[PDB]
Amino acid sequence: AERGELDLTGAKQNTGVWLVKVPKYLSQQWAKASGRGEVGKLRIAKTQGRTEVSFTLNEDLANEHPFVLQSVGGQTLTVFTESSSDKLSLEGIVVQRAECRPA
Amino acid sequence: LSEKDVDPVRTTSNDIVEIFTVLGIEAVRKALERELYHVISFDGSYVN
Amino acid sequence: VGIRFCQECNNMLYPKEDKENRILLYACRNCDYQQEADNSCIYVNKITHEVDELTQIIADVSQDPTLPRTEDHPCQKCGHKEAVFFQSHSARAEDAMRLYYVCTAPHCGHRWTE
Amino acid sequence: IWGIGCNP
Amino acid sequence: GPSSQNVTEYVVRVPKNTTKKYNIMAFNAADKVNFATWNQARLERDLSNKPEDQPWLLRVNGKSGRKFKGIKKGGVTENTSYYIFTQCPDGAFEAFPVHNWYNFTPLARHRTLTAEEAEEEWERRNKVLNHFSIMQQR
Amino acid sequence: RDGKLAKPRQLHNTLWGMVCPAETPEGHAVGLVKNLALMAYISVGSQPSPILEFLEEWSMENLEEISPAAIADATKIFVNGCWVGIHKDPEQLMNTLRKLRRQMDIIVSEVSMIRDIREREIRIYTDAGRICRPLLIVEKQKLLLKKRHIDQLKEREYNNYSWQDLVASGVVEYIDTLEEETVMLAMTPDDLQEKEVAYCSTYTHCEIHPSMILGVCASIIPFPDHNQSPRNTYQSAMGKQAMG
Amino acid sequence: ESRGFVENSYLAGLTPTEFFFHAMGGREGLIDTAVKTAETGYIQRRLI
Amino acid sequence: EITPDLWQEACWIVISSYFDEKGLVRQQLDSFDEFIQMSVQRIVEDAPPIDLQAEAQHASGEVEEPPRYLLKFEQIYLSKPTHWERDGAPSPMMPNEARLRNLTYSAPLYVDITKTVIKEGEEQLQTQHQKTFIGKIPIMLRSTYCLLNGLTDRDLCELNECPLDPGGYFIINGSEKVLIAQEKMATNTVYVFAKKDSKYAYTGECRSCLENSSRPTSTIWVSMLARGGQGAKKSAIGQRIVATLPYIKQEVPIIIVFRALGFVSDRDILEHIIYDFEDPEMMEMVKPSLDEAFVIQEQNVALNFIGSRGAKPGVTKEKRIKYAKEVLQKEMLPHVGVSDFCETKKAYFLGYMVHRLLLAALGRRELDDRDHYGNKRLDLAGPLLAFLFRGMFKNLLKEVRIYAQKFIDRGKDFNLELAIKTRIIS
Amino acid sequence: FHYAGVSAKNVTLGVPRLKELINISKKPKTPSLTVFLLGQSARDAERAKDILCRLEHTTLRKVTANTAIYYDPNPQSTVVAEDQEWVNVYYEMPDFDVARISPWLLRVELDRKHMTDRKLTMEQIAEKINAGFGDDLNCIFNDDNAEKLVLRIRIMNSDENKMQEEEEVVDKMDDDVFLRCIESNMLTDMTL
Ligand SMILES: [Zn+2]
Ligand SMILES: [Zn+2]
Repeated sequence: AERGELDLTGAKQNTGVWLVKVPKYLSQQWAKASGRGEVGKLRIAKTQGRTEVSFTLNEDLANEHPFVLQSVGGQTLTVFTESSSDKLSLEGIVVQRAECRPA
Repeated sequence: LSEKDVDPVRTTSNDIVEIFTVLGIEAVRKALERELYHVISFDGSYVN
Repeated sequence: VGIRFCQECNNMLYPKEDKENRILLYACRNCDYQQEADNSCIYVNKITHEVDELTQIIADVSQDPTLPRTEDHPCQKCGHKEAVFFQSHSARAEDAMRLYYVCTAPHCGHRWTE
Repeated sequence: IWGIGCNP
Repeated sequence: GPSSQNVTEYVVRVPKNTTKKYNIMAFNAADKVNFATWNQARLERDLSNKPEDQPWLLRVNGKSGRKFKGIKKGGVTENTSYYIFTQCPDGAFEAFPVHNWYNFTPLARHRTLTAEEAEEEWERRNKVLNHFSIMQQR
Repeated sequence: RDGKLAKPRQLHNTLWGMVCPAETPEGHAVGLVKNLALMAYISVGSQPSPILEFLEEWSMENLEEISPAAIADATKIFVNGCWVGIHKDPEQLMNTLRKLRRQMDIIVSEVSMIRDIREREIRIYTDAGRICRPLLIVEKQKLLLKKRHIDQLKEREYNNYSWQDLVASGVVEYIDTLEEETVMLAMTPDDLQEKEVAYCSTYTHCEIHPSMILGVCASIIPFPDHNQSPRNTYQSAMGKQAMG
Repeated sequence: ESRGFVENSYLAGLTPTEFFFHAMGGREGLIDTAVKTAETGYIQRRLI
Repeated sequence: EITPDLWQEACWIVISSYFDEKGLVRQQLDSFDEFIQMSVQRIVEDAPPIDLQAEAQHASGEVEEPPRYLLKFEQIYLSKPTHWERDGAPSPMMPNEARLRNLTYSAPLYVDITKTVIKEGEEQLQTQHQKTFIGKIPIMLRSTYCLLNGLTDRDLCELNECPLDPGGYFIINGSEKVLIAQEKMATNTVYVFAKKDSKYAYTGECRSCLENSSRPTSTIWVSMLARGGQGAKKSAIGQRIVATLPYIKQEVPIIIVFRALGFVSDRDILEHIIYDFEDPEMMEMVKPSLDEAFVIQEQNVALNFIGSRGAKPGVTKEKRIKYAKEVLQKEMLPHVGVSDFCETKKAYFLGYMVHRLLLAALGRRELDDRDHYGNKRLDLAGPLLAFLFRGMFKNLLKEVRIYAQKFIDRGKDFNLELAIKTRIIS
Repeated sequence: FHYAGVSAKNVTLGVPRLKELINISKKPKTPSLTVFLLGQSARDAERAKDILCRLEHTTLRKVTANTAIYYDPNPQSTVVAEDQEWVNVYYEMPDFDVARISPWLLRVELDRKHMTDRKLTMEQIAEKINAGFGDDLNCIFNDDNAEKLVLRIRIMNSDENKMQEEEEVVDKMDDDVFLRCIESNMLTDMTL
């Protein structure tokens, strides 16, 4: 227990997280309000041997985004946060990577 | 030249320096004349 | 034959004779890791360097408009008529005017030399 | 411009 | 069963501000990083100048464990943004922007040649003798 | 000029269509001073930023995890130098780039994009020095230039149709030497594109006219193909000296 | 045809590729003349 | 919808349209035009802002000791070509009159200069001198900034200029001068050549430049030494790859350079160099160079190795390390990156260079042709005048700095107008 | 160029050859030697070919198809499956194994085409290598009837046992590094 200690509890719990690459128009739409607590809805539909991921833009925000998955076996990624109280922590390990493409 | 079944009399090289070191200054005189004559008369040109 | 790396520092292992058991080893010089040699061969040199260039030929080459193609030689796998042929396209190939063939049509990429 | 034995 | 046709859809939340900034910690696959042995770790700004715009040094399990160096990503994402989705009891995805990207590479806990001795050894480039014995001597 | 090496002076094959073969000074500067061909153009330069942004949008993952992998990721996208990542699909990227060159969104007419199918590299050069020439575009065995374009150009004045509209339509394209290395050309449409004993059935471009390979001074030479080659150089030199 | 053979005569007129290859040959001849002058001049001065 | 056997009309109609829009000299003109606008602004922007303060030793106390003077060159302007008569009244200068009177057809160049002064009282003051005249740039005739531009043939005849005159030349001291395009080797491109008599069997060169913003070229060589040299260990090891990095006196082993970029592990270095680990031939090629650099296993040791061979030695060890690091970040592979974490990109590109050298050595790729005009670029009026203006504007900033430093050490004041020497650029 | 090809041998002619002769350059661009045959070898093509072979430099690299280095712990172990027979034969009455045997084996394989073109003999090559290098390199040669022409080279037996060296028991150049150096020396400097 020290200032430089890293809270590895997220790693111990093996929390899985998803990393997504999204375009600038979507991020700027989100940042416009950024305080309403809502930006859209993520819908995942699974079939017998195929899964598809899509994101629907909020109707207020607009005034379909398919997701393409990428293999994460070639690199191990983890997410760590630097708290404002100087308490570093680990949130989880990245188990899937995705990219958002315009329609 | 000293190899077996190689004619010692007529075996010659184009390198005038080798002809010097091996066969002497007179041999170089003749060999240099031969080489110059060859390069001059390859075109068919004749120099006295 | 190939080069293998250490499992601790990811440096290059080197072959070392085990004097006691007479078994070839690979040891990392920067640490104490050791692994027994399975292949038992170390240094192979092909002076004639005869290498099948079919390993060096890319299937994508079938998409080049600047290459010649014939319908005479069909592919073995799919029996496609178009086949794009080309010479070695390599330096230090000794003397080889042999034609290598690459099958057109998507994703077949079969390569035969006749 | 003629051949290999001639001139260029 | 339901697993062959399950459809899951979750709400997305993006808070305006978070007390803790979010970064990316990426390890090379060949390094074989394992968190089971990570009893303790120390992440701090480097002192190679012997702050916010300097690389990071990680020392896992103190000096006995492996050390890693992480460098921020030079290429800025002027036309890209990265977000992380985390499971929460409310069942809605939360997206947090990636403040920084770090690639951590390890340094072996092996004996390190001193600079003066290294220069002296390089003076004798033609090391006819075995290099492994030379390393053992050091 | 002092160097007597006969390597830098010789007419290289790549000079075709971009430097006059006949027009060179004679003396210490044979083959060292050259003249542009009639249709040759020299790139003025452009910012590579929009091309990089398009590549990022399409794919071209940079800072990947040793993904080349025997170039499993076909092709490595280069820009004016600067390896900027690689793509899994090279042919779709090349076709999309050509379509963009037609629409003139991100690719100006001068932007040069070369894919080396073997060795798997795409170079995408826009560096202000490249010498390029206009070539007609051949799709299948048919030139894209058609009677509509020629009729509109024939009425050029009071029809506000010009060469830039021909470029915008995608009928013609500027190709530099690097792209000339990857392009199948036909000297003439009728003689070559038309179906015969098939030499090539993959022509991608057609020369507007062969005579444009000559320069300004060699272009005045009448029937230059019936003269010995040094005589055309002599006439270039002497036509620079004519009184008028 | 690909490697430079010109089947047309001067009276008939060279085709464009034959024209370029003929230009390559003529350029080589001109370069040879221009390079020759200086080397031969140096040799002549040395001999004299 | 086709045009068969009517082609002889069609080709010459399209050629006519081409030469109607452009003309023959469009290279020169276009180059110059681009140059002016883009290049001048870029150069004025790219030059470092002038930083200046009085010497602390000269004056006692710290109340006003750092009077920081900062000069920034905001924006560029060019007027139409103008002649300033002896009376001083500006007049438009027609090209024909410049030829007749032996004048120079040039246009004045004005830069907005913002002077911000910090007196250490935190009351920084910004004063903007607008349209400050720094020099005169000769104007290429019939370019966009020439007076003859956009004039119909009747108007050209009124000015005693030929409608048929192409333009593309400058009138300097009354004489028409034509910039001749200069051939050069292509920049930011890896070319592998073989030199017969060199100690290297193959050499891969990259004449890297950062958009020609500065440093015309920064060439770096990666060359594989020939195995012709015979020695016991030399025969055992075979050919080794060395790097002729810029600003370094002698050769540096390539693996040491890779470790200086922070990639210490041999596996990572080979990942950058050998993209396919499965191929045995390239691994065997790279092995001896790894043997050569087995001594240095740390980034700091590699940086010290580079610094020791630097052209100017550093007395302090850490001084050498810092010098080597900054030299790598700036001079080596500038086009790839120049700052921050471009080290990974530089490592990838240097591995590409080594990989291309290995492919050439193995015969998998053919050696580049220097005469191939794809490997060549042509410097027109634009790049040449841009290089000239880079040099002269740097000298102008230097002279402004000298005058300013004198007047600041006095502490009296500084005047931008007196510091600028239009003689320099003009 | 444009020299008439009477024979397949290039010759400097014209101004460059005049430069060479006039400058008496130590290094001619194309040093050549015309050799006339004294006896019936001039008339008969086979004897002339024999003279040509005797006069043309031949290195071991020219006749070597491929070279490999195997760590063989025991001669009887025969890590390579093929040599198991002939090694056994040579070790039916082993020679020079009394001191010791090298644990490393250089198994050179020669191309039959080059061997028969130069009319070289396995005994000839083995004698040259063994005699020139000395007792240190021990060579086992295959029969010419065997499909593969194999030369198995091992480092000094007494040097392996180290009784002959005495002095300090310290490896010099290890053994495999020394064997690689030997291989390079044989490839470029054998002068068979
Ligand atoms: Zn290790
Ligand atoms: Zn097929």
